[PDB]
Amino acid sequence: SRGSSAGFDRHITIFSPEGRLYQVEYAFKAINQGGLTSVAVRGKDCAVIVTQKKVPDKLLDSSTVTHLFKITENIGCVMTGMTADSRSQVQRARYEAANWKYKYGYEIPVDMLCKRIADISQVYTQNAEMRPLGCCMILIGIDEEQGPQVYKCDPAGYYCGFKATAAGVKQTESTSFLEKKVKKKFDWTFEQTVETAITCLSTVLSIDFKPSEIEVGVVTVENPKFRILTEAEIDAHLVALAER
Amino acid sequence: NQYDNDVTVWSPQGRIHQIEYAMEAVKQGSATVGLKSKTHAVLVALKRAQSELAAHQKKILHVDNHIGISIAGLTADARLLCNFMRQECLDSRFVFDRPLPVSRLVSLIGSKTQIPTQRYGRRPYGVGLLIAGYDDMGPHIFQTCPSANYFDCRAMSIGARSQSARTYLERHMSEFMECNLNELVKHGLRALRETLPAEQDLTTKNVSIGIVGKDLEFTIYDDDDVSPFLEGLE
Amino acid sequence: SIMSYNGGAVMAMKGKNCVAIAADRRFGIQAQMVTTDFQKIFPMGDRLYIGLAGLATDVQTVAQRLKFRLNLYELKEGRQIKPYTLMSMVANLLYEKRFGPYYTEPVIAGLDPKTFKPFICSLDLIGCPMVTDDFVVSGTCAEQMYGMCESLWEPNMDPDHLFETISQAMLNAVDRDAVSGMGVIVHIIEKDKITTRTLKARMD
Amino acid sequence: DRGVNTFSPEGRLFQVEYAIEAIKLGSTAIGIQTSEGVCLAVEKRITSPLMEPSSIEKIVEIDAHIGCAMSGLIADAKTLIDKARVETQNHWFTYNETMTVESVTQAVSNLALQFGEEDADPGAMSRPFGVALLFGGVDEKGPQLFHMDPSGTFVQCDARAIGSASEGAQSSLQEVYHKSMTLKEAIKSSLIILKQVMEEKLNATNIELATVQPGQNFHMFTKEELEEVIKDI
Amino acid sequence: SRRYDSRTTIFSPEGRLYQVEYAMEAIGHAGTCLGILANDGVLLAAERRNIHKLLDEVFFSEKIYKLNEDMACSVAGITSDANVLTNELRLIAQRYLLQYQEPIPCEQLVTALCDIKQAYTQFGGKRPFGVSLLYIGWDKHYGFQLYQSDPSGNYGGWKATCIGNNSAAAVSMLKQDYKEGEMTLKSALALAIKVLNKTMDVSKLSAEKVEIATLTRENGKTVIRVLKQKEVEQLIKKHEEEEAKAER
Amino acid sequence: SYDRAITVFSPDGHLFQVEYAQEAVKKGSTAVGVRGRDIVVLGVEKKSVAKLQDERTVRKICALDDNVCMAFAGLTADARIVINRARVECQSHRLTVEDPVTVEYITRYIASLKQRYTQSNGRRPFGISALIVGFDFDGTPRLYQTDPSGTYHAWKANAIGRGAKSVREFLEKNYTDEAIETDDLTIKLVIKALLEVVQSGGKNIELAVMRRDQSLKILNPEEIEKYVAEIEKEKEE
Amino acid sequence: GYDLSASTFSPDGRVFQVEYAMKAVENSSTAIGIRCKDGVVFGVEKLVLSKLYEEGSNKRLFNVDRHVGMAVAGLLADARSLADIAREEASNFRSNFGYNIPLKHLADRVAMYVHAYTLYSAVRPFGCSFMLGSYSVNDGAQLYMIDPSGVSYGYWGCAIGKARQAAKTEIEKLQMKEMTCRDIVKEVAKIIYIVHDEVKDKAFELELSWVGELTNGRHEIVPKDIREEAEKYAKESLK
Amino acid sequence: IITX
Amino acid sequence: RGYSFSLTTFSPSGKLVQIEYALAAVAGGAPSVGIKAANGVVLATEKKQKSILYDERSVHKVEPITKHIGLVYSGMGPDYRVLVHRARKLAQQYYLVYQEPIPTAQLVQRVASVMQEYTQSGGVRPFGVSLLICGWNEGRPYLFQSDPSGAYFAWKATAMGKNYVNGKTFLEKRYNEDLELEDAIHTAILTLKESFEGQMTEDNIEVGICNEAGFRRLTPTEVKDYLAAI
Ligand SMILES: [Cl-]
Ligand SMILES: [Cl-]
Ligand SMILES: [Cl-]
Ligand SMILES: [Cl-]
Ligand SMILES: [Cl-]
Ligand SMILES: [Cl-]
Ligand SMILES: [Cl-]
Ligand SMILES: [Cl-]
Ligand SMILES: [Cl-]
Ligand SMILES: [Cl-]
Ligand SMILES: [Cl-]
Ligand SMILES: [Cl-]
Ligand SMILES: [Cl-]
Ligand SMILES: [Cl-]
Ligand SMILES: [Cl-]
Ligand SMILES: [Cl-]
Ligand SMILES: [Cl-]
Ligand SMILES: [K+]
Ligand SMILES: [Mg+2]
Ligand SMILES: [Mg+2]
Repeated sequence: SRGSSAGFDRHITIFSPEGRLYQVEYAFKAINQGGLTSVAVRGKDCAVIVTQKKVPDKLLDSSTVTHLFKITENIGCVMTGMTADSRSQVQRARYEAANWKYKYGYEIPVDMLCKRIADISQVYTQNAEMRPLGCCMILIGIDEEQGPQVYKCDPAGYYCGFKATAAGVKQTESTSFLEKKVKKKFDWTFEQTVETAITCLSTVLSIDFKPSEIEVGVVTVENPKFRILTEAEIDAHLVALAER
Repeated sequence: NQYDNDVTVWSPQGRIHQIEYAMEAVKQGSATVGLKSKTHAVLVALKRAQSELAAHQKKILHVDNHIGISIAGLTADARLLCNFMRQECLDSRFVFDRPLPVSRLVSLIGSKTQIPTQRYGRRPYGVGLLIAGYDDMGPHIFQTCPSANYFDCRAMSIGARSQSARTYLERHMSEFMECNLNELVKHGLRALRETLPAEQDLTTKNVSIGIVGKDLEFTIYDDDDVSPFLEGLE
Repeated sequence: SIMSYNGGAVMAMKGKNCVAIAADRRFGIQAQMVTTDFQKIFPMGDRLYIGLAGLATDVQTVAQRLKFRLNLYELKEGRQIKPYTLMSMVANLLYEKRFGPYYTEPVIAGLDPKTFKPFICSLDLIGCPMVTDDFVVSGTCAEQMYGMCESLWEPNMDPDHLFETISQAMLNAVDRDAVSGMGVIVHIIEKDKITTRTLKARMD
Repeated sequence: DRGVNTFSPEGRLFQVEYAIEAIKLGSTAIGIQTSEGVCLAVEKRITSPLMEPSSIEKIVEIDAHIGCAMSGLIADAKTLIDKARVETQNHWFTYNETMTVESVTQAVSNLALQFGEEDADPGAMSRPFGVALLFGGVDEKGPQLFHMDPSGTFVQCDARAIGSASEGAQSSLQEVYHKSMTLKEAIKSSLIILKQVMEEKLNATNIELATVQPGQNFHMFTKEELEEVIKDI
Repeated sequence: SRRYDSRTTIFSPEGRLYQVEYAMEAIGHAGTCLGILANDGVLLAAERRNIHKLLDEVFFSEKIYKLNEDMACSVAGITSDANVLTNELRLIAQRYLLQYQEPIPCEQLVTALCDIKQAYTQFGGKRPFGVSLLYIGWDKHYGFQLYQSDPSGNYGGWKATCIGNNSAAAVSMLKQDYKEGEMTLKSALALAIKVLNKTMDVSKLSAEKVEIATLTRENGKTVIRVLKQKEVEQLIKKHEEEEAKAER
Repeated sequence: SYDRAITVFSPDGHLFQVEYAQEAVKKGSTAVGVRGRDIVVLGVEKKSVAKLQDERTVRKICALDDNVCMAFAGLTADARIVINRARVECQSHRLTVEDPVTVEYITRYIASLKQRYTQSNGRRPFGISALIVGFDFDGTPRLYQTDPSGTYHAWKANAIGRGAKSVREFLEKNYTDEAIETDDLTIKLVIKALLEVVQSGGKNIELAVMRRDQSLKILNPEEIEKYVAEIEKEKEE
Repeated sequence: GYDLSASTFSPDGRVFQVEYAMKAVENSSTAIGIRCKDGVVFGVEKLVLSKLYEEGSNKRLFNVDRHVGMAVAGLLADARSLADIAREEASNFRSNFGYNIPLKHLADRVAMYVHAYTLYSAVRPFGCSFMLGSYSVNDGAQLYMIDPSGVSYGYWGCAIGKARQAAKTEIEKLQMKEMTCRDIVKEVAKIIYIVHDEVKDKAFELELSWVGELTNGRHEIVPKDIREEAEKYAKESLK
Repeated sequence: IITX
Repeated sequence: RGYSFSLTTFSPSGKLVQIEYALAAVAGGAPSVGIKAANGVVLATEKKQKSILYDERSVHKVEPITKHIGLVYSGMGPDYRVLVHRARKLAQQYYLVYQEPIPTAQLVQRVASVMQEYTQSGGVRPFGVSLLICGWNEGRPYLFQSDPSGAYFAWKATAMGKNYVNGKTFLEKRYNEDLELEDAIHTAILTLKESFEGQMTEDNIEVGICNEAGFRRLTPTEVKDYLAAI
């Protein structure tokens, strides 16, 4: 024990002597290969997802570079990690949600969609023939009774709901920032939700953004349809934050 | 080493050793030449005899009236592929009442032969073909490989010491398009003859010839039927 | 009609702390009697019996396949099956054959193996269960049997009065049906014992 | 450890090359084709006097006009022989004619590389056949002898040896054979050669001989008919 | 994938089946389990491993299983594997009963299961079951019977046998004390306790530590009973009273 | 379903899984067969003795049909499977041909079953050889032997299992017209053949006979020690 | 050994089998795609490995629908198989939904097919990268590129193969948003000639295709006379 | 078959 | 296709090490407790809930299977979700046939059987969870544990996960047979406090109870009340 190994416990998803699954652990390392960080936060009125937008090439059509995706009209997600893996996981989520609506006659709740994707990911941790997906999915939506919701699932098949959360390179630092900020707040709840998300991201990276270097998606109690902010709309928030 | 037993294992230089090894099967087969003119596609093949008393391995196969093939590599894989080609040709005549175009047949070979190069526990086809055909676009010589790639050729040679035959064919290819049939076979035979050890000569026991063209269904000449083509290599 | 091919009749009847189940003994093929001691009532436990009227082949197959399922259940669980639970088991077995059913309509009679409470029910041939507090009937002379039971049955009968009532309902019912009879058998199920009788009965 | 369909760097399937090495562990068999018929001779290789010699069968009838001599792992040969038999009978059923020697050999040879461990049925062939075969017979092309090995390659041969002593025997065959040779001469020749190469003293119990002729059906030689031929040898 | 296949169903170079052998090591470490044939019945006596103080006691036994009306078994090895096998034993017994309308003869039930176990050693690329079984029963062909099967798919009939921890020692004790054709259920019970008292040498023998089941015939019907702790304590008492006699 | 190729060729043409199955046969108890004039006899070693064993339940001589039986050496679990497959097949032949199987037919069937398990995915070979004996419709006595590779031959007499090398050597010197002129001498030849290699003679030699038409008779230990003493008191002379 | 199966992550979280497939693409000769005002143009540096091959053999430009072109680099048999997948996806799309597949959707679909071969010991990743180009009046010009991992993005300009970076820095000098297809062909031809290593590998054929207003939304080979003018312009530009 |  | 060979096999010494290693995953998991009172059962578990950012009510470790049966676990959570789903599915299959809620012991047997499958079936690893299963039927409480091998045990009281061995001896010196449920809940929470580290709120432990009325999670405000003494 303490980093011990027998047989193929580093190549396939069998247990190591400590009862670890090295291949699952390695799938988490694969999330950071993309070099990107994403942040999500919820308040009483809305839920927000913000991620980095790196366009290192002049020759990319930057409109096609996104990590924000519509799952249903009312569920948005930000993906973090390997891109093709992420896209596959988005297609699956869309299928699961559409199929739910057909069978049951109402929209999939965000927690159930996250749970279903997590449950699918779990199969890749127990069956030897495929690898986990090297990506992390954060979902936002409004629930009729519980309010705005942020959920995350990972390559281990863990999932959880959050007041705020993060993914990718500066996930730990984002978690630290968000923790320190919620304690200050009464009823441990965020209130200026878009500004918290961008400020967190800007702090942990030390970048101080332009409007074309981040992407923002929202859902609100009044406007539950998932909405991607334009460059101008993002600039309004950046300029409002710059002036105090 | 750890990268050379499975066709599904890319090497760290971006190669697949199992494919390359399959290609050696064709390099060690006996030589065959394919060439064409405006009007005809010819195949010419050296038949390897195991003993003095053995007949000599068949190297040329009828596919359809308008298509025949020359083989180099594993015989059993040659037959499996030849049978595949025969079937695609019959299907096309059954459905459309007209010959399968040669480029289309060749595409089907490519598609078919690629499949096992990507699936675990499968293997490449260990055979390369020269394909002679005639259709609406005239005469054709194609070449197919274990890698599933294929080539549309003015002329070609494959098998052992075929580099010599390739060099002869390059030397004289500008003459080919305007050749009558006899000249064109003469050229094919001369190219094949370059592959031989200096002792040895082309004989009626070791040469096989295949011819298709505008006025002529794919036909195979063996043994005493090649004598006319060998006489007057003068 | 498929159900009239072999004929036959069963009923069950509830009493105070006891139940009764009864059956004719004829095995016939249309008009022809083959045999006069054919089993239609089968033990499913010390105080729990199933009676099956209908096509004789399926009377036997259902009894046998139910036994298969019952024995496995009891070995696997801790215990003797309850009457209600046997009904659900039979129901499930017959409904599996919804689109090509067994041609039998069982009746169940027993006491609960812990409480000793009386239970009776019947099921149609695709497994619709039907529990009652008085009596159930099944077979080619069901209307005859209904006539006798609706006129004779009373609540809270003791073993001797329950025996007379079920016997009189059977004998007189089957005496108006050409293809049922050639004898009647009656089981009285009590907490402490099983009494089994064959009746003096018309043999035409 | 590697899969059964792995190519070597030289472009050969390891399993096929190894199967060809198993042929060298079998008894010697000889086939000679003359204008008057083909003969098949095979060393039985008796391992004990308690073994019944007639219960060794290394020449078999395919159809009335076709015999087959085998060498290698004999148990592997059974499904190949049965396939040849079934094929000739199917051909007869469908076309009301005898199947050619070449065509039978071809049919059998198409089984050759049909092994592997993830394309096919729940348990199909796991490995090639460790067997070489001489098909000898007569059809409208005249008397005919074909050789087939585990690669699936098959070829007509005027004379051919297979098994442990086949280099050796093949050398002697190039010496004695000519195109205008008679059948009775080819019979004598193949026993002469078997006598040389066998570990044991040749006799009428520890070999088999069979012929097929234009006139006459497949014919296994009797003890008495073998003794007659052995006298000169 | 060939790299990851441990190849559980192939011969070693000496003609051995290592997974079978390795399974038999598992069984050797499991709770001791003995079976004894008598003129008027058959018994199973087994060591309990479920002995922790806080366990609840919910089933009528730990390692004794009823298979059908006329048969029971006990097990030694992987418990979960034993549950799969005993559930299959019940199924086989009912399939036979459905078909013939008579109980499966004891040896036919054992053979049927042993063919499943054998298959796991010959094809399928799976680990075998890590279980040995002792089967007791009655049938109209051979009467009272005791069988033993193990992971190789092998079985045998025995008058007395033992599997699990200290088997060799147990079978030696039975070899000397067992009277062929002269045993009763009462003397076989005494011998069972004598054997378990020696072979549980870690440490002092208790009622909470063993399970005894008897199989007898009463009025043309087979009775299968798990002895209650009151009975087991009284049998241990009698064995300890008997070792007081053993010098004078 | 598991499709691994288990039996594959090794360099120089060996099939290692078959060879290793053959090694399992050689560790099995010795079995011997002799084909008499109008009788066939099978004898087999121990295997373990043991007073607490039920003799009946572990026999290694087994009826396939009324006119055919077999002994084996090797993995007993594997043998049971082969035996039941042959038993089924004997009944299919009777169904489609309305004759009993010839001994060769059922040998040929067992042999091809074994051969199949050396060339099929997901399976190891059977670790047994079999001595198969019986009579044909025309009265001819027959002894055949199969081994794990699927090879089969007829024998006048043979042995398989541990010490088959020495026992076959004894049979070569001792199997003569005079040693099988009568039934008691044919039975005695099998016992003498075993009594060479059998640890504590004997005791642990199970034996059985098949006569023309009369079906399988096993000998009980009372009937065996008759023959044991009758040959032991003949070897003092 | 952490690099033998696409179902195995390395301890740093990489999938080396996919990385090795990408190396096959980067060994290949260069293909480029340029989106412009009124369409998309493709060019391929097509190395000629024998003079015995016919002019046009081993095409690396394919029609995958009447409105969509495909430009490949890498292992050619893998690429052709991917062209078939693309063709079938477009065909099925039209049969189900009754109109021409939108490029982005076709790109995303084929990309998920590519992605599926990056997860399993049972299969290997494709050893090819490809560009997909189209034009229509409603959707404009579009150019996408897919790699062996299955990632798909849209581009104004793109290059794949061994001179990828050299090609990109020449493409970056063009103001392609304001240029027509008739102009861009000459600039594609020019770039191919710049990045061609004429010492290392001798003889090459230039392969050109386009789809734009001028072809009425059909993907077509650039005509012979226009190709030759572009070749000549590129040749004399090199001087 | 019973109905409702 | 999917791998058809077993990934758990026997080692030379007769151990199935993949199951032993699954047990190590369980032993490293967060602590769980089960106590069977005379009139009910309590299941309790620690939440490894770091961050104040977690929505504690968003996923639960104490889950209902039926109206009358409940689950908790120690080990890998995502593995546990698979077994919760199967348990529930198994409970309904039983209900459809028998029209009686599944007895606790029968549910435990069928779940354990699934766990056994994953120690033998092709191309999978065992579950890295142990379950504690509580239920009430035949007018009587039941507490069961099922381990990664598919072995199951009936307990009066037990502990699993980090520091379980001490947990077991804490209960060994603290449970009596005649104990009421409300008392049992108190000692369940004290058992978790032995191996806690962190200071307990109602948001980072989870408690389920099972009695004649059926199985349910305690609500945060109920747990708060029991925690006022502790
Ligand atoms: Cl819908
Ligand atoms: Cl805030
Ligand atoms: Cl060749
Ligand atoms: Cl070859
Ligand atoms: Cl190539
Ligand atoms: Cl070549
Ligand atoms: Cl059923
Ligand atoms: Cl040879
Ligand atoms: Cl039973
Ligand atoms: Cl039974
Ligand atoms: Cl079979
Ligand atoms: Cl042997
Ligand atoms: Cl590239
Ligand atoms: Cl597999
Ligand atoms: Cl669920
Ligand atoms: Cl329920
Ligand atoms: Cl709840
Ligand atoms: K996995
Ligand atoms: Mg009447
Ligand atoms: Mg009448």
